[PDB]
Amino acid sequence: TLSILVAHDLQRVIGFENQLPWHLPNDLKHVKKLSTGHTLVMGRKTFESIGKPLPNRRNVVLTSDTSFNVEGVDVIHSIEDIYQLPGHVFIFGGQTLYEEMIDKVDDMYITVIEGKFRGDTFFPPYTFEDWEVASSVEGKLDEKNTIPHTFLHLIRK
Ligand SMILES: NC(=O)c1ccc[n+]([C@@H]2O[C@H](COP(=O)([O-])OP(=O)(O)OC[C@H]3O[C@@H](n4cnc5c(N)ncnc54)[C@H](OP(=O)(O)O)[C@@H]3O)[C@@H](O)[C@H]2O)c1
Ligand SMILES: COc1cc(Cc2cnc(N)nc2N)cc(OC)c1OC
Repeated sequence: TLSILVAHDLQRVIGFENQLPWHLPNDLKHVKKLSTGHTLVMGRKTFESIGKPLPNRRNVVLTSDTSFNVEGVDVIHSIEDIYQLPGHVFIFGGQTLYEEMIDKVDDMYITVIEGKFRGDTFFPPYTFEDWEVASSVEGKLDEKNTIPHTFLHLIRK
């Protein structure tokens, strides 16, 4: 099982200046719940942004840099390496990885952030022509979590 795991806004912004544009504790809990006990594949910049590997799952960083050898992180050097990892693999970002993988994955877990953020990094356009909504769940709003948001599980048709 290969899946995309992404949050993006109404214009498919995912990133600004190597961080998430929004503060949304609930999306990160969503991420924790989905990926715990499984495998994340991410690009180097995304990892640097996050600093350390997420506890309680396999962290895999795709990078060209032969000197990368960080404790708790496995490194891969080619996309083709992804297909050799066992178990449930989530493509974790960023833009380059989504572009390379979106035609390849079984499904996508997308948080739609119902807002318009200033961004420098984007999720690629897709159609629901190609993707079936297996589920759509409204995020609940509170004072911790103030941006409307929807969790989609999409499966390739
Ligand atoms: N909203 C979300 O769900 C979400 C999730 C993740 C990240 N983000 C955001 O996305 C942005 C970062 O994305 P980004 O696209 O700029 O960078 P990125 O995907 O985090 O990392 C790009 C780097 O990954 C490595 N890489 C990618 N494809 C490769 C390949 N085929 N072979 C070898 N190495 C490869 C390269 O590392 P080297 O240059 O070291 O070789 C490349 O420079 C940030 O703003 C971040 O906050 C958002
Ligand atoms: C869990 O913390 C982070 C997670 C992510 C990636 C990410 C965040 N949300 C969703 N829905 N999918 C993703 N792939 C990206 C981050 O920074 C760029 C994080 O730290 C702030």
